[PDB]
Formats: sequence, structure tokens, C-alpha cells
Amino acid sequence: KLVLGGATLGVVALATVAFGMKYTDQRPFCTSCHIMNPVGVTHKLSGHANISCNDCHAPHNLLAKLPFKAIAGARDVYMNTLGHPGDLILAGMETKEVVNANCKACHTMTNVEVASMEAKKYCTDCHRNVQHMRMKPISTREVAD
Amino acid sequence: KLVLGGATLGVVALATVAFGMKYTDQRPFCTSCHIMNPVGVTHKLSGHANISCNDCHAPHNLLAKLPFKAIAGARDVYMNTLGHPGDLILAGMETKEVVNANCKACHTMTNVEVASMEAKKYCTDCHRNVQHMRMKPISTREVAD
Amino acid sequence: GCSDVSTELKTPVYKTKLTAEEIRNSAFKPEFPKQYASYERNDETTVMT
Amino acid sequence: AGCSDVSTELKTPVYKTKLTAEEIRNSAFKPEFPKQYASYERNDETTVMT
Ligand code: HEC
Ligand code: HEC
Ligand code: HEC
Ligand code: HEC
Ligand code: HEC
Ligand code: HEC
Ligand SMILES: CCCCCCCCCCCCO[C@@H]1O[C@H](CO)[C@@H](O[C@H]2O[C@H](CO)[C@@H](O)[C@H](O)[C@H]2O)[C@H](O)[C@H]1O
Repeated sequence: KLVLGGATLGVVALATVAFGMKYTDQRPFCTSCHIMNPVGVTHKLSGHANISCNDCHAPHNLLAKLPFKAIAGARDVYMNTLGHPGDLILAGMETKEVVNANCKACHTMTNVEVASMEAKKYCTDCHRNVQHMRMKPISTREVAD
Repeated sequence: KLVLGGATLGVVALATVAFGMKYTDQRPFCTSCHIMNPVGVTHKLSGHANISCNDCHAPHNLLAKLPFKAIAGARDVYMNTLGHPGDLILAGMETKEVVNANCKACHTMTNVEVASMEAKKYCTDCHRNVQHMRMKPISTREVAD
Repeated sequence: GCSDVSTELKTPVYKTKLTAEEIRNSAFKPEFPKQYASYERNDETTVMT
Repeated sequence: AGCSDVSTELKTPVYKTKLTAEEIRNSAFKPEFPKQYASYERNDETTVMT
């Protein structure tokens, strides 16, 4: 009953860690910064509204995901406080690769007997609006502030 | 130091229960009984090949899922050992209702503007072959034991 | 953890700005432009099977 | 409790009998295939109408 105190503080420590990793994948957290609002609005309006942000945006492999979350998170907290973001927020080369590998993780079966990885670099070179509905008028995605 | 040894039991006893719960959600575990491999073949051949069996067959909610998996596992083990299954293996009301709720969990956004839950009792009344390709010739699904 | 199923499937419920006796098709077009666009396809009168 | 994935090739069960190349007697198949044979013997029922 004194080593069974560790086996509670231990299961509550891991269950807290686990909840926190999942919470921090999610649209409410991602959009707690007003800069992420337009991407949050287009997510919620789309076919993919019911999967989290990191279902596309971070690796699914656990050993790859934790470090990716920390580094991306660190860049973002920085650019939101001490940096000066441009007028254009565009994904870098690394997120393009992790987003695209996730398309395939979930939609292999539609594509199994076709060379759809070979003509266009990315899936979204054909499925353009899976990229946050980027072809729709500006007022359907964006307000000032 | 008998707390740092009891907290290492709790984070290995939850990491084992967590891994063991996901393992027994999956196709190699389910089809370990040969009575289950027509459903296994048809799962692997389908658009849902890369989601687990229990992504459809059990509640996603963790308080609901644990009891369900145990009760379902108990009766399936009994039927495979001391029971006598018939020539027809069919799902009960219980599993028709959990499978159907899971259709809605992953496919809400397709269906949001339409009364698709109202005419047909189940999603699979229209999406018939999601029910293990049941309309295809027997030889594409089945062999002698 | 949590679900990101933040949007729940619900049978659609409507309350229009129309009177109980409205029968003009054009009166529905503002409320329901998607189904109205579909309905206009019936104007196609060129195609045989 | 179980480990490898299902195969999708649906390999039919394979047999090697003690029968010669040109065996045609029905009773010669009974010893090795009693389930299929007993099912075959159900064709004797000649009373039932639809
Ligand atoms: C949850 C609300 C989010 C948040 C906060 C973001 N996303 Fe996405 N995203 C997807 C794709 C294909 C792209 C383009 C990548 C590429 O160039 O190949 C993006 C891009 C972004 C950006 C910046 C770029 C932009 O176009 O605005 C940002 C800020 C962003 N994401 C955040 C695809 C997806 C998804 C897969 C279907 C999902 C889910 C999300 N995004 C969700 C979110
Ligand atoms: C939740 C887990 C997420 C996800 C998936 C993303 N964000 Fe943000 N982010 C913030 C700022 C100020 C920028 C612009 C930086 C710049 O102009 O250089 C971004 C950028 C992105 C991108 C595009 C850049 C890239 O990495 O390719 C993407 C895909 C993205 N984010 C996804 C600010 C914040 C936050 C404030 C602290 C928070 C919280 C998030 N973002 C959350 C998320
Ligand atoms: C309940 C039994 C259902 C029903 C009726 C449908 N789904 Fe799903 N589904 C999921 C994903 C990621 C895909 C795309 C897979 C890919 O592109 O490779 C699908 C696909 C479909 C389809 C199209 C394919 C087909 O077999 O006809 C249809 C009609 C369909 N679904 C309906 C994801 C999920 C789930 C997430 C865990 C769940 C649960 C379901 N699907 C369940 C159902
Ligand atoms: C990477 C950016 C992609 C791309 C190009 C696509 N997906 Fe997904 N997707 C998933 C599920 C469950 C659905 C069905 C939702 C529903 O039925 O309501 C979809 C839907 C699509 C579509 C059709 C809808 C559309 O917006 O055009 C398309 C073209 C599509 N996807 C391509 C599941 C997932 C994922 C699992 C977590 C991931 C990752 C992705 N999708 C990512 C992508
Ligand atoms: C969702 C897309 C499913 C996945 C993934 C798997 N199954 Fe399935 N199963 C699904 C439906 C819609 C049904 C019919 C339910 C109904 O309303 O009648 C079933 C049924 C079964 C059955 C027996 C009944 C039958 O029709 O064959 C079994 C034994 C079964 N399911 C098991 C099973 C296994 C082992 C799976 C993984 C390989 C699996 N299912 C995946 C939908 C879905
Ligand atoms: C052997 C011990 C089994 C394992 C492991 C799994 N299943 Fe099974 N299941 C088994 C038998 C012998 C039967 C037929 C019994 C009968 O009722 O005739 C079944 C039945 C099902 C069903 C249909 C009945 C129902 O519960 O709705 C389903 C949907 C089903 N099985 C699914 C399923 C899943 C998801 C499994 C993995 C977790 C799984 N089964 C494993 C034997 C065995
Ligand atoms: C300290 C006590 C520890 C005991 C554990 C009990 C406390 C926590 C239990 C929370 C109960 C809800 O359990 C939670 O339900 C939702 C479904 O609604 C699941 O959510 C799952 O399915 C939905 C779709 O159906 C997906 O959007 C999501 O990505 C997926 O993870 C969570 O994976 C599960 O963890």
C-alpha cells in the first residue's frame, strides 16, 4: 500500500501525458492563436472536419510525432510572440511531406492499382481544396484582426 | 526509492494494457480463428482494409469499449469452443447498432445536409457491400475449412 | 483523450421565411439555391437513352 | 493471442489420396472423404416436394 501509491501516481502521470498529447493535436488548441483561425474555419467546413489537425499535420508514428510536435510548437510560439509573420502563411517543405504521407496512410485503398503518386508530386495537386479551401472567395475564409 | 519503482510498474502496466487493447482490435488477432477469415479476406480486399475491425465493431468511447470487447470476446470464445455455430453467421442487434454509429462517427460530413438516417434504418442498407462484400460470388470470399 | 468529432450528425430541421400557402417555385430559390439549381436541370430536353 | 495477417489469395485446401489415376467407384472415396460422402448420400431422399 506504499508501492501501490506509485502505481497510481504512475497511471495518472501517463494518462495525463496521453490526454495532453491528444488535446494538443486538436482544432480548439491549434486555433487558440487568432493567426490559425482561417485554417481552423476551413477545416471545420470541410470533409475532414472530424479528424484532428495533426491527423494530417504531424507523423502518426509515436517516436517521430513527439519530437515533431515540440519543434513545430516551438517555432510557432516563437513566430507568434517574437517573430513577424508575413502576409502569406505558407507551409514549408517538411509539412508538405508529412501532410502528403498522411493522405496515403488513410486513402491507400482508393489508390492501390493506380500510379497516382507519380504524375503529380502531391495528392493535393489534384485535390486542391483539401488545402484549406484555397480557391474560394476570401470572404468565405477570412475576417480582419 | 520504492516510489520510483512503483511508478515504473504503473507506466508499464498501462503501456501493456494500452498496447494489448489495440492489438486485440485488429485483423491478425480477429482472424486467428479460422471461422473469422471470410470477414478477414473481405476486410483486406475493401476500402476499409487499413482501419481495424473494432473501428467498426466496438464503441470508440473507452468506458463503453472495454466492457464490450470483454463480453464480445467471452461469447465468441465460448461459441468457438463449447458452442455449435450454424451455417449462417450473422450479427446481432447490438452489433448492428454499434457498427452503424461508427459509420456516422467517421462520415458525418458527407451526410450533414441530408436526412440519410431517416429512410433506411442503417447506412449499409444503401452501402450494402461495406457489409463484407456479401453480394459477390461465394468463391471470391470463401473456401472449405 | 478526446474525439475531434466536433460536428455531430443530426437530421436537418428547417424554418423558412415562407407563408403556409406559398406555391411559387421562385419563392423557394433564395432559401434553397442548391436543390433549386438541381431542379433547373429538368430543362434539359436534348438527351435520349 | 494470434499473429500473422490473413492471406487474400483464398488458397483452396489441397489433397493427395490413396486412389489410383482411374478410380471411378463411389465407395472408394468414402474412407478419405466421409463428410462429403454422407452429404452425397442425402440425394437418396425421394419423398419431399416443393
Ligand atoms: C486544424 C484546424 C488545422 C490547422 C490549424 C492547420 N491545418 Fe492544414 N493543410 C493541409 C494541406 C494539404 C496544406 C498545404 C500543405 C502543402 O502545401 O502541401 C495545409 C496547410 C496548412 C497551413 C498553411 C498553408 C495554407 O495553405 O494556409 C496551416 C497554417 C495549417 N495547414 C494548419 C491539409 C490539412 C488536413 C488534411 C486533410 C487537415 C486535417 C488540416 N489541414 C487541418 C489543419
Ligand atoms: C496545432 C497542433 C497546430 C498546427 C497543426 C499548426 N499550427 Fe500554427 N503557426 C503559428 C504562426 C504565427 C505561423 C506562421 C509562421 C510564419 O509565418 O512563418 C504558423 C504556421 C503554421 C503552419 C505553416 C508553417 C509550416 O510549419 O509549414 C502550419 C502547417 C501550422 N502552423 C499548423 C502559430 C500557431 C500557434 C500559436 C502559438 C499555435 C498554438 C498553432 N500555430 C497551432 C498549430
Ligand atoms: C459503416 C459500416 C460505414 C459505412 C457505411 C461507410 N464507412 Fe467508411 N471509410 C473510412 C476511410 C478512411 C475511407 C477511405 C478509405 C480509402 O480511401 O482508402 C472510407 C471509405 C468509405 C466508403 C467508400 C469505399 C467503399 O467501400 O464504398 C464508403 C461508402 C464508406 N466508407 C461508408 C473510414 C471509416 C471509419 C473510421 C474508423 C469507419 C467507422 C467507417 N469508415 C465505416 C463506414
Ligand atoms: C491529405 C491532405 C489528404 C487528401 C488529399 C485526402 N485525404 Fe481524407 N478523408 C478521411 C475520411 C474519414 C473522409 C470521409 C469524411 C466523410 O465521409 O465525411 C475523407 C475524405 C476525403 C476526400 C473526399 C472529401 C473532400 O474533402 O474532397 C478526399 C478527396 C480526401 N479525403 C483526400 C480521412 C483522412 C485521414 C485520416 C486521419 C487523413 C490523414 C486524410 N483523410 C488526408 C487526406
Ligand atoms: C466497417 C467498415 C467494418 C469493418 C472495418 C469490419 N466490418 Fe465486420 N461488419 C460490418 C458491417 C456493416 C456488418 C453487417 C452488420 C449488420 O448490420 O448486419 C459486419 C458483420 C460482421 C460479421 C458477421 C456478419 C456478416 O454479415 O458477415 C463478422 C463475423 C464481422 N463483421 C467481423 C469482422 C472482422 C473480423 C473484421 C476485421 C477483419 C471486420 N468485421 C471489419 C462492417 C465492418
Ligand atoms: C475465436 C475465439 C474468435 C475470435 C478471436 C473472434 N471471433 Fe468473432 N466469432 C467467432 C465465432 C465462432 C462466431 C459465431 C458465433 C455465432 O454467433 O454464431 C463469431 C461471431 C462474430 C460476429 C457476429 C455476432 C456478433 O457478435 O454480432 C461478429 C460481428 C464478430 N464475430 C466480430 C469479431 C471481431 C471484431 C473480432 C476481433 C476483435 C472477432 N470477431 C474475433 C469467433 C471468434
Ligand atoms: C484515471 C482513469 C483512467 C481510466 C480511463 C477513463 C477516463 C478517460 C475515458 C474517456 C472516455 C471517452 O473515450 C474517448 O472517446 C472518444 C469517442 O467519443 C474516442 O475518440 C476516438 O474516436 C473518434 C471518432 O469516433 C475520433 O474522433 C478520435 O480521433 C478517436 O480517438 C477516444 O479515443 C476515447 O479515448
